[PDB]
Amino acid sequence: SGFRKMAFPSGKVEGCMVQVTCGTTTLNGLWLDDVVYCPRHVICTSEDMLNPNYEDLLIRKSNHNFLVQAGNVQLRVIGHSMQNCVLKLKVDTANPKTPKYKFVRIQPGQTFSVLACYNGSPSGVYQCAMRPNFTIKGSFLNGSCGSVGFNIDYDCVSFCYMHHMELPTGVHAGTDLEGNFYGPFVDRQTAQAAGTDTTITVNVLAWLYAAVINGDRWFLNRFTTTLNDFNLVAMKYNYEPLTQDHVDILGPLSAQTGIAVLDMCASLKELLQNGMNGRTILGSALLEDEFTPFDVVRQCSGVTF
Amino acid sequence: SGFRKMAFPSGKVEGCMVQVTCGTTTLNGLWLDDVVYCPRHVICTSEDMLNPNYEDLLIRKSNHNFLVQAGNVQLRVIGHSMQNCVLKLKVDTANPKTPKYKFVRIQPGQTFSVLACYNGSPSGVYQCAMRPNFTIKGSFLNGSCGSVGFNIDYDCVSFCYMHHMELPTGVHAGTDLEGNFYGPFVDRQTAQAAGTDTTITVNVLAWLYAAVINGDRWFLNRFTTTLNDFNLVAMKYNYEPLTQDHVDILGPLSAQTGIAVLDMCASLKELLQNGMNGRTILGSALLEDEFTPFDVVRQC
Ligand SMILES: CS(=O)(=O)c1ccc2cncc(NC(=O)[C@@H]3CCOc4ccc(Cl)cc43)c2c1
Ligand SMILES: CS(=O)(=O)c1ccc2cncc(NC(=O)[C@@H]3CCOc4ccc(Cl)cc43)c2c1
Repeated sequence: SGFRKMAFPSGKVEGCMVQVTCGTTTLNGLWLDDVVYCPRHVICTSEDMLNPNYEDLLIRKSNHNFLVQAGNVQLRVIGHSMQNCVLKLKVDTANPKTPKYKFVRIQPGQTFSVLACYNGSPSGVYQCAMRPNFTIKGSFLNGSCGSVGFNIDYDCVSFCYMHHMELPTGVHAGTDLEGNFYGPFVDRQTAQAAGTDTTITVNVLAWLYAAVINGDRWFLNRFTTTLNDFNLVAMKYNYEPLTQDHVDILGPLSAQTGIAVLDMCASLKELLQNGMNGRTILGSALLEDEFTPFDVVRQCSGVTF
Repeated sequence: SGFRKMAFPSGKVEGCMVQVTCGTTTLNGLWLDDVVYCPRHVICTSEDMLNPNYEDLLIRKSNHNFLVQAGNVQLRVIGHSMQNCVLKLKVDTANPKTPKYKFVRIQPGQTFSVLACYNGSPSGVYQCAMRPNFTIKGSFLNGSCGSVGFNIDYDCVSFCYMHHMELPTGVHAGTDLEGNFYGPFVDRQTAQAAGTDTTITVNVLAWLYAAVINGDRWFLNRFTTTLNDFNLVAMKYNYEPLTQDHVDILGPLSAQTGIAVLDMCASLKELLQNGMNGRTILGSALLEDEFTPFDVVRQC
């Protein structure tokens, strides 16, 4: 029993974290095989961040300008190239701790674990979701750039995020491992704001199923709804539309609990229109949307890595 | 900016997780140097649930009865001894991935990371607090016994918890790494119940300081309170008494935010009386008590 926000074990990723120093900037790098991946803004000064020409700044750099440190061992940079907003530093040594990995770009609503690092050293692991406005509500201080987001599927690490910046509201913006930003963000010091966020509906439903599996049933009702009528209510309350794909994905949880997805949607509709009335669900007075249906099945069944 | 429930990176502990099988029972072991630590109840049969005599059950065991598996490699048990509720299996190989470590017994209110494991394999990491009633609100299924709780403040792993059992309310009880249970619990299936839980007051205050550091101030007020008046109010909402030790511990956060502890206590009294009125604090509609003052300073 119990339901916690749970991250993947971070060991496979900890063995890849390195410190990248370029001039006065120090941030984190991801060392996989003989390449160190890090945010391209490591080559910027304070003025170079205001209006940057990264091709021009990079051409002026030499391999010895990049100081890569893996623990207390300095790695030798033998090449450098840029792929979108990520800098790739070719090193003379393949990381012996390189796990089986893939670079995957995730969709909003998908969750992943973040290994927050400072000076190439892991300091914390937490779970979060890619918000529908493409920001993440992370926990990052100065020096955390280059920290990565990942999932594990069997023994393969899927790297899905690299930290680049903090927006004025305190939320975070970053890229996939190919350097493509999630959201309409740019890696420069300019006016940028996160769009109005919405609730990840399929994830709330998954968390309501996790609550039922854990013995919390007060919110269940005799009613059902059409998918279209539910989406009218969801639009009203700044909730993401629920698709037939989401209904299908929730199938196993629906079969296990005996509560059809549209039956759980009618419970969610009542919670949205009436609130919790002083009650909690899984120790929360708000509807939680950072657990996907796969996370709920993984935690309530005990899948290992 | 931002404030998340954050666990320590689990890599140093993952390299210590092994599977321990004894008869029909399989659970997790912690492999440090040449010793595998695990709950002694791994030696219990179906008839030794209510009143096991662990000394008697253990004397009947031989080293080859314990099957220890580290990955796809079977370790050879060359000795076995019991220390309180923990079984120590001497193995013929020192774990090459043994980190720098310590065994520390924690106090209620203290937080730690849990590396939940099944069959010696890590499946997830989450952050817990030792509740004032000495239980933990974990997420554990059957097979999670032997999963450990730890802190990794700089380089060294401090092991503070080993999972042993789930109480009827779905909360969890376990021991420190010396086999001493936290709470009045025993490793028997005899009727046991967690006492009435209370809120870790010093941790709620620490989290209110974290919210102020992060820009939230709506809950602040112009009032202060005596420590005694705060305790008289707080105990009516099942909050733990706030001691002078707790007031002192909150000193640095008080200095950093400019809000005296007793001033923040008056905000907490007001929140308890009024609720949040549709507002949130750090993305939460409830007062969070699983962040210590040390966690808040660490994360901010
Ligand atoms: C308040 S601070 O010390 O600037 C700070 C605090 C927490 C922080 C948490 N994650 C990242 C930070 N860095 C940034 O966002 C850099 C600082 C300058 O502004 C930009 C603008 C664009 C880009 Cl691509 C990067 C940055 C953080 C920076
Ligand atoms: C209901 S279950 O499948 O037995 C179960 C479910 C979740 C569980 C989550 N953590 C631990 C479990 N194990 C226990 O509590 C064992 C079996 C039951 O009785 C005792 C009594 C004393 C001790 Cl020291 C251990 C146990 C769990 C056991």
